[PDB]
Amino acid sequence: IVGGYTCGANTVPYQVSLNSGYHFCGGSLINSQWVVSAAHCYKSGIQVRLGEDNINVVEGNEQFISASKSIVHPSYNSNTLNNDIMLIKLKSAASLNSRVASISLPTSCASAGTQCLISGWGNTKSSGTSYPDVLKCLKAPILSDSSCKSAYPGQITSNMFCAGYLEGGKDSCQGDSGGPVVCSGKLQGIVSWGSGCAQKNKPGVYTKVCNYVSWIKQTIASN
Amino acid sequence: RPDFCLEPPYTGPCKARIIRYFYNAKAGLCQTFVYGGCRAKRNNFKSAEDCMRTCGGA
Ligand SMILES: [Ca+2]
Repeated sequence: IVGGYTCGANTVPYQVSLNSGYHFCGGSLINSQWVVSAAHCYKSGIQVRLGEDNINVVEGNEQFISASKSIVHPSYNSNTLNNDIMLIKLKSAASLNSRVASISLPTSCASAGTQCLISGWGNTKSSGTSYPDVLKCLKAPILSDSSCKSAYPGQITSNMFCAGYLEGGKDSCQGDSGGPVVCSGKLQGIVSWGSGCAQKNKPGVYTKVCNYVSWIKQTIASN
Repeated sequence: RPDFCLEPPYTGPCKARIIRYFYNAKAGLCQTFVYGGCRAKRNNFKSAEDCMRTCGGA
């Protein structure tokens, strides 16, 4: 997250870290045994880390649980990035408390202008490299489909949305993929891609979760 | 020895932080870099051994 602020310990209880010997992607807890992330975060040997704040130091509220299944959307296209969503089943159910909780799926899509909260342990610099120890947060608005398409001609599908600021300086970045975009207490997006990070006229692109609600519910129930 | 072994590492537009290897012709060895998770170019390997086997000596 570039241009954000320190969230505060366990203030985003649905945020998880996907670890393969190091943090490589984020995710969101949707129930005691399931996490939603980006399809491009698929890797073998994933360990899901819940209740994290400082990802480099054991603080006492963590739960480390291995993934038992990773289900990538059957229509994920690795070239166009369309349908960039994946579901991860935990080998054992997590213990839900105040520091570890699920986030609700949306009942309807969010419109341009809605303010959302984006979080992650990704790079905090637009030029250069600086990975934080603690979770970073950013408040950013959802942008109109028109503006999103003008920023990325011929690359935006109906399953994506842009969020951020056209002046740049505030955005999600490498290490934030798979993480949540929460608006009015509902999970509306997943950190996906963009042209660099925090660049002028190039806001971040996110997977539009509202289009996958039925798929998510049925898939979780049949696995 | 291939030409792709001489190309600079490509992170790509996706926002993961996946550690991969690339052949660095200037230093004559395989080095690590951050890959974003999509649209990989060919000078991108999952291990130093794969990188050295494919690009070693370029
Ligand atoms: Ca920790």
